[PDB]
Amino acid sequence: MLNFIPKRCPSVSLLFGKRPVQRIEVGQARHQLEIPVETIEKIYEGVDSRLEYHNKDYNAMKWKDFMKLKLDAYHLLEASQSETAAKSALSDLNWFSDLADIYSGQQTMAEMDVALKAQGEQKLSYPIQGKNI
Amino acid sequence: MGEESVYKQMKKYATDTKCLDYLSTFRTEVEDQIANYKVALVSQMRRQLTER
Amino acid sequence: ASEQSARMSAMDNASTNAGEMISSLTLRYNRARQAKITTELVEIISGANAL
Amino acid sequence: SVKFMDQKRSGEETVYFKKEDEALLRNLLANHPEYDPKYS
Amino acid sequence: SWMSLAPFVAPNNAAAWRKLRDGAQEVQTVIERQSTPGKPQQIDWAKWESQIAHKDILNCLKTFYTNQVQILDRALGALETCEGAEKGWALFDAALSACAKSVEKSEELLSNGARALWVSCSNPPVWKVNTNEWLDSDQYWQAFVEKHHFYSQYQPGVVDPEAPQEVEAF
Amino acid sequence: GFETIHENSIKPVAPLSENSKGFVEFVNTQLEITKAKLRNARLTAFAHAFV
Amino acid sequence: VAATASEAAPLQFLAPYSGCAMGEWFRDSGRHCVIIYDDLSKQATAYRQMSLLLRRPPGREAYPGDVFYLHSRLLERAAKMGDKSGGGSLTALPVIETQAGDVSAYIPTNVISITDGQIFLETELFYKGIRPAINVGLSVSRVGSAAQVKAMKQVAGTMKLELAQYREVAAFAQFGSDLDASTRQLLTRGTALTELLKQRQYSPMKNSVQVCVLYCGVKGYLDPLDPKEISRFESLFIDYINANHQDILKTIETEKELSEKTEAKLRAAVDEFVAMNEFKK
Amino acid sequence: AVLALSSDKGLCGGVNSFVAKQARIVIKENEMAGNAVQVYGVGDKIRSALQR
Amino acid sequence: ITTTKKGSITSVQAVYVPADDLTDPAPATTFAHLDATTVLSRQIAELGIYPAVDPLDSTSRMLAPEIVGQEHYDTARATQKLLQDYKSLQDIIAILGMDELSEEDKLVVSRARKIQRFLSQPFTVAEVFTGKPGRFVELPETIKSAQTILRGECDDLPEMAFYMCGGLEEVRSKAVKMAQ
Repeated sequence: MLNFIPKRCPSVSLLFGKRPVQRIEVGQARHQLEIPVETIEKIYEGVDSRLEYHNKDYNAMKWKDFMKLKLDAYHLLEASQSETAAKSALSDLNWFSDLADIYSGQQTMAEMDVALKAQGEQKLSYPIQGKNI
Repeated sequence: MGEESVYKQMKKYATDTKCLDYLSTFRTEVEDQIANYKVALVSQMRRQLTER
Repeated sequence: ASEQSARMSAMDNASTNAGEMISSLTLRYNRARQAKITTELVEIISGANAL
Repeated sequence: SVKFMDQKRSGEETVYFKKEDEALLRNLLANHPEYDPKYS
Repeated sequence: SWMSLAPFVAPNNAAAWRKLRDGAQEVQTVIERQSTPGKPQQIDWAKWESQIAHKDILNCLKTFYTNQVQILDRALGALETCEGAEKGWALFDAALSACAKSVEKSEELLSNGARALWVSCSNPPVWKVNTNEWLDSDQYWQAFVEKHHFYSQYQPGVVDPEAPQEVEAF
Repeated sequence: GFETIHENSIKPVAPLSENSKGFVEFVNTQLEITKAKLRNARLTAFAHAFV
Repeated sequence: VAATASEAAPLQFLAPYSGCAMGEWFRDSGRHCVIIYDDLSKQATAYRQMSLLLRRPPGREAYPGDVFYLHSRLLERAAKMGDKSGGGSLTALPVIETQAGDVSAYIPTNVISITDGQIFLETELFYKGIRPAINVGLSVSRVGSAAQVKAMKQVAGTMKLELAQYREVAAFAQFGSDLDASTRQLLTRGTALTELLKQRQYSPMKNSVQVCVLYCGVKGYLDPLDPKEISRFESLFIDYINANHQDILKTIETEKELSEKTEAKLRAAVDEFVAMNEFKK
Repeated sequence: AVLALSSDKGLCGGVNSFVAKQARIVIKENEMAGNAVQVYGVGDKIRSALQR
Repeated sequence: ITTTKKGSITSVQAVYVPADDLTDPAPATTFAHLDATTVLSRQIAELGIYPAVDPLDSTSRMLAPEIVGQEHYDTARATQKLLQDYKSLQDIIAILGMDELSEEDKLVVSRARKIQRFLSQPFTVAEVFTGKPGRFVELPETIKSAQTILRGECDDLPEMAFYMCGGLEEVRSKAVKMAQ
């Protein structure tokens, strides 16, 4: 991709932010994709307005942000190309132990908040030979 | 080809936000599954006593 | 040529094994025939003597 | 030997005549267009 | 819904998860069982007082029964309306925190991918774009051209002068 | 033929990671503080049936 | 109703009739019932014993001639009554042990000639890995689809056709010959279904779950998958549809059919499951 | 490149067996040193023998 | 003969089979009363295998995974499948030969012959007419050996190296000594 962000002025991009969504066709099959206008507006914080190209209708981003975007694209692409890719982008998960511990803890705390109530044990009546019989 | 690969890999990971509201449901559920666990334990004790 | 020679040899061996199996099955057939005859005849006799 | 030979024969015939029926279904409508309902 | 959290497990975090899962399975195997028949036991002493001749220990046994069932129903209706659990709910909230942070950065990744797709689909055709404008936009391949065509004068005018074919030919 | 709860059927927690220790310990401690107490409230009954 | 070996011959003779008497209460009182006579040949053995000790003359293999009137009396009491007689039923599932697979014998032949179906069981299939070892070629059911749900008809027709083709072709295929793809697909689907119909003992399944599993097997979600993996593909899939898709099962249980909505929902659920999980192919 | 000649009918004894044996020997001998091997064949028997 | 709440009788009955006919009424009736079975055969004894147990006609009620483990259950069922697949080729091997078979079938036949010869044990009481000493064999060693033979970790060895050896270390030592 190029570092050419269209100006959101209506003289260039009519009806940019009139609705809260943008849409695009992707690839040779032209799959549809809808993007929030806020996700798109995030770009115009990195956009640099000194630079204007192609009839002065496209600005350029700062190289840091543009290359971050490129690297994210490249990572997704190479993950698609590789076979040992993670099934999720939700990095190393390490909060299943705490869940197990609190589950066992609540289970035990219920099991032993029961038998405080279910063992009042006022008195008992044991039949004993010679006396109760 | 690049657009298609990125698109499909994002489709692959579109599901990765429901982990939170699955979790969120953990605290809401287990604090009801326990109040509907103590009851069943009581009734277990009753049943065992009666059968004995 | 080697294929055809091996084919002839295999047909020879198969015919020999088939002859052996035919001999064995003939023995078994005669045994089963005698068994059937004896069983049917004992059935008939026991039904004739059970009156 | 009996079920063996019978099933082998059945499978071989099935495959052979499946191929032959595929070929005939390919080459039918050309040589017999009066039957093709595409042209009727 | 939290039962559909399986595929986000990893083999380093597998046995723990399985433990948790089997725990919950145990709980449900209790609960459904001890609420399916309801109350079919409900023994009736009218039968046994008649069918039995002693009627001296049966009475005390029945007394024990009716004395325990009272306290059972008492505890039941009492629980059927803290701090001991917050010390673990804090662990849960920390996990919630870190899970939200992971979801946040993964959403940032996918948002950047969507932004890249939007930029690519909104770009002009690169053969329509002016070459010098492209090179002014791009700061990396600027350095690639200076390296081979400003710092040298005899490098070939190929797209990739650093490639293995070029290196080995040299 | 009486049915009394066997307290030892309760099982304590197995620690997994260090971050849980501040919960697990409070559990297991309180569990002991309930197990022995309950034991007492059992055996006192067992004695006060027999005087 | 236990009429064991120590129990005398007349008790072994009368136990199945006692069971039919106990079932006629359900059959006549508007209720339903099912009765399983286990080791129904011991009844004929006991009747032979009684008649031979009562000096009645035998027939062939020492049995009397009244064996047909012995089993017809017993099995004709199974019936489906009308709406005026309550609407009850008494189903029968007799069991027979053959020797060396000889079903040309006298007792198997008699009982086969007076029944509305057959469920043959073989040791070759029992040791090959097919458990239950039901040979679906010889096994039949004259009632058939009338005793079968529409949702299960839709899948079982295709399954029977595919298994017929596989049984036809596999014997020739096993010689290592090279076949086209339309036949390789037949072999693959037949192997998939044969590995699907295996089951653990005392591990039955609901009808909706059977429908879902056979849908996964028939629409081609097991052809590329490895055979040995199916034994867990089943189990996991079951747990999945018992966890997150109870509504599909309730809908199939109630409507007893597969509308296009349930079709699409089941396809989506299978796709989600295959996405969430990974197997050797 | 290993060209293995074989037949298409069966009952040919074990000539195609010996052919495939020699071919396996050659392939396992030449693949150790690192020679990339390709396989041409004549007949279905060699294919059925060396497919797996 | 039955275990009760007082004690227990384990029972081991030897049942003759006249004229090698298992369809006789006496053994047919006796089959219904047994909890475990072991059917010996003359065709396997003529091969010199002892005990001449037919593992397909043999059966039991204590083979389910709820009694023995799942590794034991799976090994037993895999061995039974292998031996049945080998039995299914006896006719075509007798008529045509092993050369007609494919390679999977040849591997099956090899492993089936190997596990047949491995399921043979010299007893101690046979030392008077066999000479070779007795070999007690534990269950996990048998299970490991069967698993390895089914996997393919013993295809390199010969066929006569499994005859009357007990475990696998003896089989490998005999293969070593036969290499000379």
